Amino acid sequence: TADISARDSVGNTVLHALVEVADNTADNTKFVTSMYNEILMLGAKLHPTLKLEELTNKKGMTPLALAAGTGKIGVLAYILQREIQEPECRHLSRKFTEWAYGPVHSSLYDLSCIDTCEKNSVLEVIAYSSSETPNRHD
Amino acid sequence: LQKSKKHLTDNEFKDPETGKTCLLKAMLNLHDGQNTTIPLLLEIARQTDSLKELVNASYTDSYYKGQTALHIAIERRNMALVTLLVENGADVQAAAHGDFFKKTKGRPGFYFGELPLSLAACTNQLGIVKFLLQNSWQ
Repeated sequence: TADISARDSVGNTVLHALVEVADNTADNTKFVTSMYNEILMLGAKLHPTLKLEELTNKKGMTPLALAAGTGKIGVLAYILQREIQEPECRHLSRKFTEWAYGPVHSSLYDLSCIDTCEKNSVLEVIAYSSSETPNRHD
Repeated sequence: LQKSKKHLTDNEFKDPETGKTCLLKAMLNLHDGQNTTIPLLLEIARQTDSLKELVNASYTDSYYKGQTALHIAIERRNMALVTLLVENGADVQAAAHGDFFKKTKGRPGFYFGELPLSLAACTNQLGIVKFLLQNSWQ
């Protein structure tokens, strides 16, 4: 079988590779954002007890912080607004719903590594970005 | 309970400082238009007397005050459920002025008008509002 942890010479797992391949186009964003779900479903279905997004590469950048740094905004929009609605793939949901009375509902986004992780937070990796990171201001 | 007197017995069993009786909690934790206990608890309440205290049991705290079982009935879309409550002596002039039903951006409550007639009106429930005005005796 194929080991879903796809650590390579540069260290990029499959999620890393899917960040590195994006282009911030609509056809590509529509694609790559979907693929994370099935890779994540399968990572939670075929190899539990390993949340796949905490993994890093040789340079030490999560696919979240690799999308933050490499200028991937539609990718980053997915990983931050990720809302998986099904049991046993729901801990990976990133945008929860703490209640919904009528039309009102309190979304419950997680601040996992947007601020204060031990390296490469999304705000740092966007704010403390170099100069030519595409979409940096958006 | 039918072997016991039930009078203070269930009035003490409802959750402290919240007034959550078995009927209110049964409607928050229902699923796809049913719980299978909501008729049952009303069957217990018609053999064992003092139904009128049950259906009209509202919260006690000043933060959910007055939200009877009927407010939850309208909101969660089960138009067949709310038929039983008004039939079973449920209040329709119930005034729910807690703090989730006032105008404050701290704890952003949803104001619907402090009458279940207005909850259905603000909820896109027109078949229900029509039912609230031709419903039986009350």
